[PDB]
Amino acid sequence: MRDKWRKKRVRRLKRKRRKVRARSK
Amino acid sequence: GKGKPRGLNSARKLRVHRRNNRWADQAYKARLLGTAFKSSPFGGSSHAKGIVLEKIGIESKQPNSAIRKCVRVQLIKNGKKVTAFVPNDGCLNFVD
Amino acid sequence: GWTPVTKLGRLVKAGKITSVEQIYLHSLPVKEYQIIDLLLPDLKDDVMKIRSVQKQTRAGQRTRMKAVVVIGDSNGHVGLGIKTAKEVASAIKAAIVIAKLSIIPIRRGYWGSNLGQPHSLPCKVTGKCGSVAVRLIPAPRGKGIVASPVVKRLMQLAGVEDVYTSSSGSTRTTENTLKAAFAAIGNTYSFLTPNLWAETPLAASPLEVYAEEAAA
Amino acid sequence: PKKRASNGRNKKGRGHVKPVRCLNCARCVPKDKAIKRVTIRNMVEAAAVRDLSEASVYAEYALPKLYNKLHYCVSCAIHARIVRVRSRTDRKIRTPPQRK
Amino acid sequence: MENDKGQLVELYVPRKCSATNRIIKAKDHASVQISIAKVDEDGRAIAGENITYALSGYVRGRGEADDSLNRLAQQDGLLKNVWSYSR
Amino acid sequence: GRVRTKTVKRASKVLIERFYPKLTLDFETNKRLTSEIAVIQSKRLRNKIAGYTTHLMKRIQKGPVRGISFKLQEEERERKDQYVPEVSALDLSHTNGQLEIDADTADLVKSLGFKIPVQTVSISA
Amino acid sequence: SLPASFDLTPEDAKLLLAANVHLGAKNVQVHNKPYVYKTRPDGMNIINIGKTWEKIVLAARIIAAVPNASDVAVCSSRTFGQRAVLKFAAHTGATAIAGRFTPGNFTNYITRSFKEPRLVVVTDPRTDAQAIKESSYVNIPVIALTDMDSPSEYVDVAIPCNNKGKHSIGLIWWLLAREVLRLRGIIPDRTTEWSVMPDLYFYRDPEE
Amino acid sequence: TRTSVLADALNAINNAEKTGKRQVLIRPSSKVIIKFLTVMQKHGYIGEFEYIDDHRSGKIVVQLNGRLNKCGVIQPRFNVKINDIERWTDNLLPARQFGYVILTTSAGIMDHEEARRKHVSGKILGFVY
Amino acid sequence: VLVQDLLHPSPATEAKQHKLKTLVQQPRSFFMDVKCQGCLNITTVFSHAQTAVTCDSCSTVLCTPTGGKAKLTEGCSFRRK
RNA sequence: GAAGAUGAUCAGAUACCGUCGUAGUCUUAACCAUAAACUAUGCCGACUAGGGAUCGGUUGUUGUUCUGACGCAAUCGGCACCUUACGAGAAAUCAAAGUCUUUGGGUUCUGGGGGGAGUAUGGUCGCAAGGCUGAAACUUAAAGGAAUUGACGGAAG
Ligand SMILES: [Mg+2]
Ligand SMILES: [Mg+2]
Ligand SMILES: [Mg+2]
Ligand SMILES: [Mg+2]
Ligand SMILES: [Mg+2]
Ligand SMILES: [Mg+2]
Ligand SMILES: [Mg+2]
Ligand SMILES: [Mg+2]
Ligand SMILES: [Mg+2]
Ligand SMILES: [Mg+2]
Ligand SMILES: [Mg+2]
Ligand SMILES: [Mg+2]
Ligand SMILES: [Mg+2]
Ligand SMILES: [Mg+2]
Ligand SMILES: [Mg+2]
Ligand SMILES: [Mg+2]
Ligand SMILES: [Mg+2]
Ligand SMILES: [Mg+2]
Ligand SMILES: [Mg+2]
Ligand SMILES: [Mg+2]
Ligand SMILES: [Mg+2]
Ligand SMILES: [Mg+2]
Ligand SMILES: [Zn+2]
Ligand SMILES: [Zn+2]
Repeated sequence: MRDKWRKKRVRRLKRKRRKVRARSK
Repeated sequence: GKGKPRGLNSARKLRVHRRNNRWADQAYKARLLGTAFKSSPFGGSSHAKGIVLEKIGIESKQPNSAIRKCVRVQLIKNGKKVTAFVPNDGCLNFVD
Repeated sequence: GWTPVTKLGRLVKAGKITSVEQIYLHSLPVKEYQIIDLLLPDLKDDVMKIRSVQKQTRAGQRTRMKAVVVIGDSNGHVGLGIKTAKEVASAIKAAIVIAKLSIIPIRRGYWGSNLGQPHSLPCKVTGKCGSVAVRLIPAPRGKGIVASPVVKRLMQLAGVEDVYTSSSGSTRTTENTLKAAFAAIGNTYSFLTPNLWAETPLAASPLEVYAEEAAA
Repeated sequence: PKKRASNGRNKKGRGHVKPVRCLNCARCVPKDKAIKRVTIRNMVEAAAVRDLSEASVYAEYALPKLYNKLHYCVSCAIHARIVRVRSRTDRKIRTPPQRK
Repeated sequence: MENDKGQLVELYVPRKCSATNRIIKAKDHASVQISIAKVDEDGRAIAGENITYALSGYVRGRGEADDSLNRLAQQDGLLKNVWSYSR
Repeated sequence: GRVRTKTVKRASKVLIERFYPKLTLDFETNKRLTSEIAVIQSKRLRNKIAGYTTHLMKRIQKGPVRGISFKLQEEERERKDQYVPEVSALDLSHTNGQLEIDADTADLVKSLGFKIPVQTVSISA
Repeated sequence: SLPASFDLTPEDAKLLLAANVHLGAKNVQVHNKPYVYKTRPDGMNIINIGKTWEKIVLAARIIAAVPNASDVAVCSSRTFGQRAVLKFAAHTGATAIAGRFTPGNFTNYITRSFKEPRLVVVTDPRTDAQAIKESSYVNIPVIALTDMDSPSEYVDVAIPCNNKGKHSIGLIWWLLAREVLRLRGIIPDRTTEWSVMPDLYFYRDPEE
Repeated sequence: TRTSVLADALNAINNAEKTGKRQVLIRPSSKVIIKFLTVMQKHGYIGEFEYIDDHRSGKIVVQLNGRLNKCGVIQPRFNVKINDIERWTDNLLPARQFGYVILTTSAGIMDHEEARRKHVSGKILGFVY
Repeated sequence: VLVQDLLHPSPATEAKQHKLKTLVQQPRSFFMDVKCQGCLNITTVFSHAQTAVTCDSCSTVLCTPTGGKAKLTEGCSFRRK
């Protein structure tokens, strides 16, 4: 896939990881 | 001037630069990180004994088509489970 | 039955020119392989590599055979020829012809003392072709040709007894390796050393002293 | 690889050049990169310059010209055949084509 | 080049460029050897009696051959007030 | 079309380069001559060859043709182009008797050990 | 050195100046700077015809040093020099190459007019680039008639003159022919008037 | 900036010799440059050279005779013991029979053969062959 | 040009060079003796003067500074020393 | 004019096209610190080749118009360009990407087969978006660069 969209997908997945970890801090 | 110091008193810079850059060499990195000691199933040894758990056939990769006859072995020294190929025509019948 | 078509060929068919060093002294171009055959009768060739190259066409590949030939007399003369032809045998025959046409002299020198005949090179030399650079270093009387078999064969046919070698780049490209080594071995008569500092008079060309024998 | 030594534009000794809109599609194109053509056309077509001169109330009245400078992006110009694909060696030629 | 016993083991002592002193190689086909006739007091060319110069292909490729001949011939008397040392 | 091929074009110009004195401007005579000069396998090729040889001869008689040399073109040309006028057109007699060189060149003439009369012309443009 | 009889005579200087030999091109390359006497205010460069004369004598002496006269090849692709080189060949016995020079005449040994000249003389280095280029493949020295803009690559002896003149080309070629015959002894001495006139060697249009 | 005038001098000499020029201009001059040139001249690698005084560092015009293959500096000026001269001559010189490694020793600037004659060693300075 | 006299350049080409690019650098400027029209009193003025120099006798400006050589006022004649 | 609303096309298009449109676009106070932030080419110094233009300054000079402009010469500095290839390069190409096995002018930074991955973890900066620093397990025989011939193109002739 396009590198720019691959980067966007990974950024959204890092964002999700951070939000998920914040629940239990 | 080739991008590296040449002064007669720049031995520290040359030695440190080489030391920083040898970490890009995976052989040196694996030797100093001790990955065989920490990560390798054998723990750095050449051989290792274990107990056969089950006999398993593994499909070969393309373009080959065959059933490579291996076993699942649990190592005595650390309890890790590995897959080991049984070489030659019909030596799987020797492994129980 | 060879009928020369060049002035040099006529002068060699007659006894006017008797050695290749007279050719080299005046840089005369050699275009007829019979000149080299007459002046260097004892030449040994070697097919160093045969390769198949393909040209894609509408119907399919068009394959031709490429031959690399090294010629030499083991006494200071060596040549190199590369030719493509439909057939291997014809490619080899024509590469032998142009290897003869390219035969150059080399300068043998001494590592250390000048006792006996020259056995090595007189100086360090280097040649480059493509990415391959071949360096030849003079070596003592014991060490043979310290080189890969490709460069070693060229050294043997050139008459070098003792030499160190070092190559860099994609040495597996045999044609480039041989061309680089051939350039290096030919640079021995291009490197000015102090024993060659003396001025020598410019002799008249043999095409000048024998103008009438080369006429027609 | 690099296709043009000028990178397809005309920016040397400069950092940034403000854009212009393609006449045909309104695409933002750098001013140095845009294909620019100056056209000076007669305002009345040669077929009608006669009947309009006969209908004119002025003896010796000169018909005005139409002055315009057109800016095209690379796609606009190639599509409209203002410029065409040239051979590798013919690309370097930057003199105006010898037609006029 | 000679051995311990004195024999000239060198084959083919090569020529050198008159302008640059470079060795003229066996396959330097851009190199030339100019031969200029000697002229007797009657204005006649003396048969088989020449001033000879050699130029490497490097000098000829650079276009310096003409100016080098102007200098060499003026120093050898073949020319007068055509080449100037100071530019 | 009626474009002759190379087998007739080169065979005709070999005839011209080899038998120009014996050739002529008549097709019937050329046709008979090339039947005794060349071994032509077919009558049609013989007629094509003679018709183009005749055409080439007819063109040679009107002036020199490019690519054909028949051992008399240059022999006639060597003494055809020998014309030289009695006055040299470079001799300083067309003028008043002295050079029309520019004054700057006159300085070069004075620099050399020469005393040459001069009418200096200064275009200065 | 050389007898004083070889100096530039006033008669030859008159011919050279009347033939506009001294008018060199507007733009001069760095290698031809020694041959320029002064630049004329219009832009033309004045050629030091004393040097032109001396180069002519040197070139003729090189031509005279070649044993077989046919081994000298005289070339001209320009139409203005074709008659000059043809008459030069007629008078001296050289081998003329007038008009187009077939590529491969010196390197391709199966071509029709494959020659092996010991010396190549050129009317113009620019329009005879092919002859100079091939001579640099087979070790042929080159004498060239050079203007102030003429390239000097692979040109050994340069005769500074006007290459683009109808009378200049013919005069320079005529002067070489006269000196080559004087050195060979065909002309008894340096004072006998030559039968040939500088009008011969001048290009003639097909009109006449 | 200008860190080695000897390197600049030798680079100018190399470029002129490679282009076939028979003379080269060096600026600035120095004692080390002059003594390096004196070693080259004594061994015949250059001809006469000329020092021009400009009430500054100076200038030099060197006559080249076409015998010079390459001259160069070794930066930095490594300390060289007598037993290290063999390593330097092996790496730098084209053959064992000609060429010189120039050293600056407390006995003066000299080639490696003279240094062996008087049994002295110093810092390496350059080479010539 | 392969052979050339670097120690004795032609003075014509030597004069076109920049003042720092000669064999020995030398200024192209000079000093002048300025005669104002009113009286006769030697006043030494630099050719490339940066000051509006006035002569001692009469308080009249001799030159006006410019980018290069100073420009002498009308009626002022200079003679190079 | 992101988002959104809407009319077309389409098998479907909440895409391309059309009409509107909210953040934004502008500005003031602060943040953010990233771009194919590119000449994909670190900075300082020296040398090596021809040529014509051009901008700024200076210095000498016209069959020119009216002091200025222009014209002709030199020069220093720039932005570039044209030719050649001595030279370099795998080549494309390069007056630097040259003066590099004939390997050493000074110095900073960066890379070490392809992925995993600029991910996880720790730290730090940020209001956030995120920035900077930054692995490993495992997996893999190529990935890639430049060019050649062909084939194809809803590219041109
Ligand atoms: Mg130090
Ligand atoms: Mg390797
Ligand atoms: Mg592309
Ligand atoms: Mg930008
Ligand atoms: Mg000192
Ligand atoms: Mg010391
Ligand atoms: Mg829809
Ligand atoms: Mg809107
Ligand atoms: Mg805002
Ligand atoms: Mg930002
Ligand atoms: Mg970045
Ligand atoms: Mg960019
Ligand atoms: Mg980057
Ligand atoms: Mg930096
Ligand atoms: Mg620099
Ligand atoms: Mg340097
Ligand atoms: Mg200016
Ligand atoms: Mg100044
Ligand atoms: Mg370029
Ligand atoms: Mg550039
Ligand atoms: Mg990696
Ligand atoms: Mg590709
Ligand atoms: Zn577009
Ligand atoms: Zn006063």
